[PDB]
Amino acid sequence: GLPNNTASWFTALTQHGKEDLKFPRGQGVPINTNSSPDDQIGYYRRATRRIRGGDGKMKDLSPRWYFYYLGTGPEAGLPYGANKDGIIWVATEGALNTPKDHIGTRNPANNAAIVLQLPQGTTLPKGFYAEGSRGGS
Repeated sequence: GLPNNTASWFTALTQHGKEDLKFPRGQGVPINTNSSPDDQIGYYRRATRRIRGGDGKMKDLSPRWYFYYLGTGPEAGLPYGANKDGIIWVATEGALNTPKDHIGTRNPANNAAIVLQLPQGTTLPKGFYAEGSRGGS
């Protein structure tokens, strides 16, 4: 029912290889300081939009991998474990497998995305990077 104004609390990921992005159990989810450990769960979904180009004509921006808590975003209503092509299952140690509707997403007009930074020991997949951030370790 909500409007078409839902953004990812954190930055997105850009693909630069054949890999389709994949993380092991207990990894993948960025560090959230303004949130709980049981809420450190969700899934990644690719998004495609067209932004105004420099020459004036709108240009279709490349696809990016966005993350959002469970029960939120476009791919909302899918319980942990539910298979689905194009979607990745992420979860951190202690993260609870439940919908975080109470939290929801973060509107871009109201606020911006936070620099995505994985926890110590965790590393992004070969051929991928983080938007906004500078790197890792």
